[PDB]
Amino acid sequence: ATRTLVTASTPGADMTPGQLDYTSRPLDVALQQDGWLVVQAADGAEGYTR
Amino acid sequence: DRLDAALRFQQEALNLRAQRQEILAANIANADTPGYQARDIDFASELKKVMVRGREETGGVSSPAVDLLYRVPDQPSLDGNTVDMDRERTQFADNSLKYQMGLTVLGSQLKGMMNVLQG
Repeated sequence: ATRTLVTASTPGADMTPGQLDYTSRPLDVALQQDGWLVVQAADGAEGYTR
Repeated sequence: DRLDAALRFQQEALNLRAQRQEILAANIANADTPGYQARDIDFASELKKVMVRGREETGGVSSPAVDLLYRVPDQPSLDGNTVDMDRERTQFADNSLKYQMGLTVLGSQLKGMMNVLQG
C-alpha cells in the first residue's frame, strides 16, 4: 500500500463572533456568542442566522 | 513423421511465444481501462502441456486452450486495474528476444537440414 490520495473538505463553519458596528438604529441587533436568530427559510422551513 | 517430430518442440515454443505476446499486447492496450486485471500465462507449464497433448481451442469467436492467469498487482490503484507498465514492458521485451531466439534456432535447424539434402 503506497498510493494515498487527497480530498478537500469543508468541516462545518467557524462560530467565532466578529466585530460589532454600533449603528444608531433600534432594529439592528447582535446576538450573544453561540446564539442564533430564527427565520422562516425559503422553502417554508426553519433556518438560523446571525 | 521424423522431421515433423524433430522440429515440433521449437515450432510449438514459437507459437506459444506468439500467443503470449498477443496477451501482453492486450495488457498494454488495456493499461488505462479502469477495472482490468492483467493477464499472463505460465510459459513452461503450458509449453509442456501443448507438447504432450496437441493444441486445442475453446471454440472456432476462437481462442487458444491456454490458462489465462492473473498477475499479482504491485501497488493499488483507485480505478482498479493491475497493469503495471514496467512489468508489461519488461515482459514484452523479454518475449520479443525469446521469439527472435526461437526464429534463429528454427532457421538454423532448417538450414542444417538443407545443407545435408542439397547436392
